[PDB]
Amino acid sequence: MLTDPIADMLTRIRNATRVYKESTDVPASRFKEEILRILAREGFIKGYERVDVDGKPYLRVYLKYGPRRQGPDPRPEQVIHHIRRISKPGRRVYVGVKEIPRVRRGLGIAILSTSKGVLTDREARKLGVGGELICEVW
Amino acid sequence: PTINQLVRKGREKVRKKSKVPALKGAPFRRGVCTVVRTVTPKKPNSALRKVAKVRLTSGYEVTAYIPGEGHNLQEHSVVLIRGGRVKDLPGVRYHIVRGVYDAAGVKDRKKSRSKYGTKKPKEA
Amino acid sequence: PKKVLTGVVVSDKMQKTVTVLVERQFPHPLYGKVIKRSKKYLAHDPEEKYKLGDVVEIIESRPISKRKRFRVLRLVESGRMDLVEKYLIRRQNYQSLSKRGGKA
Amino acid sequence: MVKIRLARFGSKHNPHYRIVVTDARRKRDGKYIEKIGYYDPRKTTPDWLKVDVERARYWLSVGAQPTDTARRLLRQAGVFRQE
Amino acid sequence: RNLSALKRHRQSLKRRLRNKAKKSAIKTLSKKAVQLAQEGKAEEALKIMRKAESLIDKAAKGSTLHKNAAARRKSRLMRKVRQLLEAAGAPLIGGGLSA
Amino acid sequence: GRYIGPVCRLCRREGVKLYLKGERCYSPKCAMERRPYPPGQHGQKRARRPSDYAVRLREKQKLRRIYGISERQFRNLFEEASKKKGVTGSVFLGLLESRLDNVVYRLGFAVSRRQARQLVRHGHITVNGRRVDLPSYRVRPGDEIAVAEKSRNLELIRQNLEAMKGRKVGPWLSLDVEGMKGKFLRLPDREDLALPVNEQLVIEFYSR
RNA sequence: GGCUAAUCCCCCAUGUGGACCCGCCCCUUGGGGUGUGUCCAAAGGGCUUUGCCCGCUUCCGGAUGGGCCCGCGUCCCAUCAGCUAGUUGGUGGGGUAAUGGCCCACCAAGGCGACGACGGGUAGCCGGUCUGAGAGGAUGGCCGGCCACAGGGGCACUGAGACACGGGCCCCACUCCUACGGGAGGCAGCAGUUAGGAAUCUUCCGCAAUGGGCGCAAGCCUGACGGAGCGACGCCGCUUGGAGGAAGAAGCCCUUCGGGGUGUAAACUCCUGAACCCGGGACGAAACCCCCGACGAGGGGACUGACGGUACCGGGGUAAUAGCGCCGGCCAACUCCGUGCCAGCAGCCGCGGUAAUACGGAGGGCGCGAGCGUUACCCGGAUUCACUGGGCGUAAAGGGCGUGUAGGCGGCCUGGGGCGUCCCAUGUGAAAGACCACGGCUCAACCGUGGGGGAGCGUGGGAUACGCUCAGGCUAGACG
Ligand SMILES: [Zn+2]
Repeated sequence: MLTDPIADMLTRIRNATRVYKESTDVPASRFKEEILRILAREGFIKGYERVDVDGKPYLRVYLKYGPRRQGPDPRPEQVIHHIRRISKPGRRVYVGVKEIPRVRRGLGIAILSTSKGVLTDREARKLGVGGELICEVW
Repeated sequence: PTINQLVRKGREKVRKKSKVPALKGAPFRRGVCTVVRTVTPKKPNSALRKVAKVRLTSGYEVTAYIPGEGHNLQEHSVVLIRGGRVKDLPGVRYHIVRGVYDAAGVKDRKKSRSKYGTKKPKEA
Repeated sequence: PKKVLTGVVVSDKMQKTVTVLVERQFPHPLYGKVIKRSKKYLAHDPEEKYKLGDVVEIIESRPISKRKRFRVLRLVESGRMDLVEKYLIRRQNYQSLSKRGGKA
Repeated sequence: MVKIRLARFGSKHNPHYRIVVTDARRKRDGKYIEKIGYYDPRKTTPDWLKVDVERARYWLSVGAQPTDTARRLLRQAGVFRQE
Repeated sequence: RNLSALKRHRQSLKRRLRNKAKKSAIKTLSKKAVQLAQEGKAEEALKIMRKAESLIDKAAKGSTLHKNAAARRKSRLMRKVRQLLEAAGAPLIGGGLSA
Repeated sequence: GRYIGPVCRLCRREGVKLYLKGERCYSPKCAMERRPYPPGQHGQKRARRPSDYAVRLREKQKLRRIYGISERQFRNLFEEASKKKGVTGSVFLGLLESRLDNVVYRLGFAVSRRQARQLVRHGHITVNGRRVDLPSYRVRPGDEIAVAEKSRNLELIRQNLEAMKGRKVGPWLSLDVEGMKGKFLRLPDREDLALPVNEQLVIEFYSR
């Protein structure tokens, strides 16, 4: 079965970007859409949009890359150099507002899920709350 | 191993094994000489290594190296063992402390005297 | 506060006493995942009220017998052997894994 | 019996007591019930005797029996002056 | 040798004997009474009970029975007695018994 | 006992001038004059590419032999300067320059650091009046470091305080050559010292 | 066997009151009130002696200390898998301050276990300590908290309290006295002896200070304690000198025989002056007590230090201990000579069989310095048990395959609950230690004062994204 929907999505994204896909579909879920909202706002993805594949709901994720490069291998630098799942089924990970990590010395983010909604580490710290540590992106 | 597995069986902590049953895990042990033989080296090395069977107060009967240019150990001489093997002599796990009990220090030792237990020579 | 617990009556085989199986959860001190252990308490049932399958609230009390420091505070939800089953089925595997072996 | 007494806390030749409320039976340097002051025998500093008279009076309020020397220090910080 | 405070042991023995003597009297009377109530004889059952009650409270006077030790004795006594008296009793003297 | 032994030989091993004698270490004889090669039967032979250790080692030995201090005491100062806030490197040097015995030297009372050590030791020194014979004594900002009255007449003290006429003083110090007084204004900063040292490597050496 | 006092023992009374039975009320496990019945008190002593002091009795309350119960946490081995009869529960009862199989009679047939019972081994536990970037690992000595024990085993008495280290009884072992019947002992208190061991101190001073027991007080007792003694055992501080002083003595080492090194080091000159001498000489001590005043508040007054004639102050005053390891690479430090797979070195790799920077000495050098080095052990390096932070085609590592129990894990939408999870407040998280600040001893080590942080758990309030649960729904999984 599909054991971890959230992890499935981060991977679909990690996988598509590595081959430079423009778009990329992932089965829609309220929660997954909540995450994508941050991904866009934090500028990691051009954005995303609801779509119907074979009749079922999906979320097109519009990938973003750096510009073309010089020398051999003109492949663009990724905008999403990283994106790793943390809390996972059978090893849930929650943090207090004092334990919210500082990803990549601030240049990267961390998406938490708080009783105040899905926020980034900075947002969470502001609202002074903690919660399940969904993932880490940079 | 899966996290759930780690939870079930968990990691096993490593157990170091002593290399010197000078028993009592003591720093030194005193014994009595039995045989002041002279073994031969291993693999490449060659020479007449001076050794000594010792009956420890720890109940163990062991073989010990006798460092130094020349010794004075005999059949029933009391000695002190300090632990430390000798790469060439299979079976020798401790050195004999020179300058203690019956083992006299090395004569004419003008350098690393701290070892070879020899007093400070009075410069004429 | 006299400690209050909730569990299931997995045994009604004694007089004025019942065996409540209180479940518990928590994060493993080193590997963090939420593990789930469980313990059986012998609770005092004077009226012989509570029956096998009942979910009850246990309350810290004054000793009643040796190995018995809890009284059935109240009933939370009646009948539901789906739980007693787990407990019994687990006791059943014990009926082996020794010199023979537990079914399946 | 609960007392108000001194507790050696200095060091060799550098004694420093702690006016304390403990049970008569403890080590003199054992676990007290509450600290309520301190005393520097040698007045090595301008501040060689604090007493928090508020609390003392409370303890005396209920059986605290001061060592003689403890009382003499408590008096100094006017724990008894009833003007 | 000689820690003159042997005196303590010396006295322990006396006290031991003094106590031991109070209690045996107590027990004797207690049964004595319980057994009278037992047989249904109202009057003398209570009459004796009152003595028992007395000796007990006095035992608790000094450090023999002392404490609730006395209380336990009395209750277990007045109880046993009034109940056994349920055999057509009717507490006459109603001594140690609030009718 | 802090070293005590041929000293212009350290000057040589560090291949750099060390003022472990105040005077003379000027008069064409600090030995670093026409003989800046290390002491011993091998001094003149070619030197090999030092190991990272060798370099860090030599750097610390320098910074340290400059204040004629024992590794033991030196190390503790460092571990102290490591805990306290602020660039360990300089903070460390600050503490080294706050040694009463150093200050005395810094204020011209003594010609060398050794000499100053003795003046402090033999009681010839003061700190806010009360005399202090502890070379490791840490001078704070706002302390007068005067010469002992009884010693103000000492031949030695009169010469040095004399030649001290005109001679300027560190910007973190100041002295009244009259009553032979002086004040520790503030903790010197890395810039204030023209030390042929690179604490960078000293910190790194205690990192190993 | 006889005499005798008391704050020793007893009886009667008074009953503020309290205890017990029964009834009732409020409370809610045995909490508080109330009515009848019953039951239960006491000791005196001292004076500045008609008053004050010390003390006695009953009850209620505080304070302190403690017993008992419960949640959670607390090593290794599964080559220990089944354990259990007072065993699990019940009813009546004993015993206790009190709950309870704690103990007993009777009844029932239970209780525990792979979420590791039972058994074997190891171990007092904690605050803390060592290490570590941390997580973690190791540890629990000194100091403080708790527990346990007092030659081994069992037992109770007396008491508020003990099953009672310097109290009692019995059995056992051992030691000593014995007129051989029978007795007396227990340093795991201070010091000390002996044995064992690589190894661990003075049969010291004092009751002055803090604390403790009795006493109205004076005061007595205190190997608790405050001190001194020994031991570089550790930490911190300090000395063995400072300045000048040759293109550079002699000796010793090396050399291309020109010279290079030891080296401003020495010699010598001048300066200061640890030790040591002389004089002064301490804090720690102010109470208790006396006097006035009400034995109060308050005021005044007197006595008292082991350390110790020590710290410290002043004067005088001598240049006055240096050692230990290392120099092949790791690793900072190189030459000659001797030796010849020898004698030896060695942590690893290795070195020595006629040129050895690796053996021994010497010269020179590097490190550290009243220390230096070795041995042992713990943490590190070791992400080499990997949670942080590893792996399994061929390096060690996929189970011979399946079926399936327990267990771990779980698609999309909505609603309830708020168990996990997050937040706030509050309580706790002792003192010591750790951290920061300021302060005391000439510094520091050490010590004092103050402040801050603190996982975890209790309590109240709140959030609801995720995980859980409950209810409902859906077809993208699965099945038909
Ligand atoms: Zn020079």
